[PDB]
Amino acid sequence: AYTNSFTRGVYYPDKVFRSSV
Amino acid sequence: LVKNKCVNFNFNGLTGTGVLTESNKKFLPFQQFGRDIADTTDAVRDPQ
Ligand SMILES: *[C@@H]1O[C@H](CO)[C@@H](O)[C@H](O)[C@H]1NC(C)=O
Ligand SMILES: *[C@@H]1O[C@H](CO)[C@@H](O)[C@H](O)[C@H]1NC(C)=O
Repeated sequence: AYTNSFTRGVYYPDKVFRSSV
Repeated sequence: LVKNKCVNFNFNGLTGTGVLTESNKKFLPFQQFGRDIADTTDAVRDPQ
């Protein structure tokens, strides 16, 4: 069986805080 | 810990120099330090 991943497989690249960037 | 005074601060290997002030930023448990637009450290959390 097969299916389509729309917007899954995203994670925080590193333990770093950012804001509005 | 010292505050409101230029120091050679080190946080778990992240080294820098300057003053510390109370932070208005809301970090998340996985986040340890914060960077800015210019890819420079702007806010750090006390590991203790
Ligand atoms: C996924 O790849 C397999 C193998 O080529 C194919 O049989 C299947 O139809 C594909 N499914 C989609 C949604 O592209
Ligand atoms: C480290 O020990 C001090 C001394 O009591 C305590 O106040 C502090 O909350 C402790 N921190 C952690 C992360 O265990």
